[PDB]
Amino acid sequence: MKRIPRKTKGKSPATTEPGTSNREQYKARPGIASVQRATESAEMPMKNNDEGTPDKKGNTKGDLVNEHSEAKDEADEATKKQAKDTDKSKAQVTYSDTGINNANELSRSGNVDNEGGSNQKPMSTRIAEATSAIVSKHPA
Amino acid sequence: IMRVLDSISILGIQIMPRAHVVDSDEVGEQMEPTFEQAVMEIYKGIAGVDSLDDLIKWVLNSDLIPHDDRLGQLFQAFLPLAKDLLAPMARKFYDNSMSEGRLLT
Repeated sequence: MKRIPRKTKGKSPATTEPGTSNREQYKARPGIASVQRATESAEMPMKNNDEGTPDKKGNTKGDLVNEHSEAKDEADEATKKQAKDTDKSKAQVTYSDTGINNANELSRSGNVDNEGGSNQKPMSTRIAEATSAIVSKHPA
Repeated sequence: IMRVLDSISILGIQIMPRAHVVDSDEVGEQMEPTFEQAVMEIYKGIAGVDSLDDLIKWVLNSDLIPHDDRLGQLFQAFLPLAKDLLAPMARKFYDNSMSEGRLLT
């Protein structure tokens, strides 16, 4: 009974029949090694976009950035990454500064909560203050 | 080639003694950190690469051919060291060699 370790943490007679020799020498085109390297990058899974979702205690994850400006910053990262992948100063393919007018675009951020309010104060902090307003103490 | 040339003597002249020629590596060897192990730290300068081995794997293709873009970056890193360290030592070496005698370099 062989245990499998977990990925993550949770709670707590003659022989040599004829024709078996190796004398064929074939050079594949395209080469095997070239193809495998390309297909390794393709089979990569997609990135986790968990920004704007709650956490273990209920506080929204992510930074406090405006909804509109968050999308524009993410566009600049893609172009910068795209240029690096092609090993160029800039990339021919750009996700930012296109001719299109995407002024109304929105992207997820940690500025807003699930109820639709602002996260100027953490959700956990808001609960503690509200419940403390009703506390009573022992008489003298 | 050096051995074959040194093994020649016609009229008791012994053309091209080994002592009258200098290789291309003495200048590098004179430096206390010699040029080869000096250039083996370009992986420190380059971003995203943590060793000489994976630097080589990154720069070279599966067919042992250098990607032009990667090579150019490596050349960008290499040019300063070849320009500001090797040049003065080479100047000194060629100067005192010329003062000492006529040699093949």
